[PDB]
Amino acid sequence: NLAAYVPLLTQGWAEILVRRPTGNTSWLMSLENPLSPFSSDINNMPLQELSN
Amino acid sequence: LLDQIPSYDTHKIAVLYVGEGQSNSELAILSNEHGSYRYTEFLTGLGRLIELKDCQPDKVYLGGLDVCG
Amino acid sequence: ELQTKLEDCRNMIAELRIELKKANNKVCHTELLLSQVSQKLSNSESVQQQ
Amino acid sequence: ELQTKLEDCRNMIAELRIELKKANNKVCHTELLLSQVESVQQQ
Amino acid sequence: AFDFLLLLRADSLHRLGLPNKDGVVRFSPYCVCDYMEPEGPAVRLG
Repeated sequence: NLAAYVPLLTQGWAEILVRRPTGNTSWLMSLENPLSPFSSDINNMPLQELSN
Repeated sequence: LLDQIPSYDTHKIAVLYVGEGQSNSELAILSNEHGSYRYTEFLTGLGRLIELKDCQPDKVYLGGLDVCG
Repeated sequence: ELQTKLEDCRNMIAELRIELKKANNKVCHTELLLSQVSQKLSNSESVQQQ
Repeated sequence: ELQTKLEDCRNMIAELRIELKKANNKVCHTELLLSQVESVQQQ
Repeated sequence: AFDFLLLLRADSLHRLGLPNKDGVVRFSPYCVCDYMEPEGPAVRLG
């Protein structure tokens, strides 16, 4: 599982940066939606994401 | 209330085991506590076995089954 | 008379299958308990390192 | 007579013996349990 | 002849059965679907 949980953990992290006439606003983001056990890659789906 | 409308199609399917001679006895079908070994193994393939006292009905559809047991 | 024997044996088989349901339900219950214990142990190791 | 003795044969010879083997399976998984058998998350 | 023969059935102990006058199958304790190969003592099944 060593090669799995880190990529599972990271891929909800994002930044939305809105450049506008008056400046830039941005938020680092992190999805609350977990990866779907029913539709992710079918090789291996450990629950270590929820463990972390 | 919208949050309580699920994001997925919920279905509730009854499952009945009919023993010998119970083909016309509702009370006997519903009285069944055990089943043939093939029926037990058939149940195991229907889905995840979820212990109700660990379930949250907003997250896992229980269809009206009580968490209290 | 053999019908009486058959009904007696069917009663015995019904109680045996009640015992089978009891045994299999205990198997399921303790299997979920040990699954929870295994999850707890793995989570505990990961949590200590974290 | 045919139905009675045939169904009694089915019960006593197939069902009863299979149930005895299933009681053996019961003790097998009971042995599994009997052989298979802290708040750091707060901090 | 097919219409009758095709109604022949058998069970897990191989006993053959046909529908009775009411259309309900009964299984015989003396006839089995087991192909016997020709290539005191109890009752000999057919």
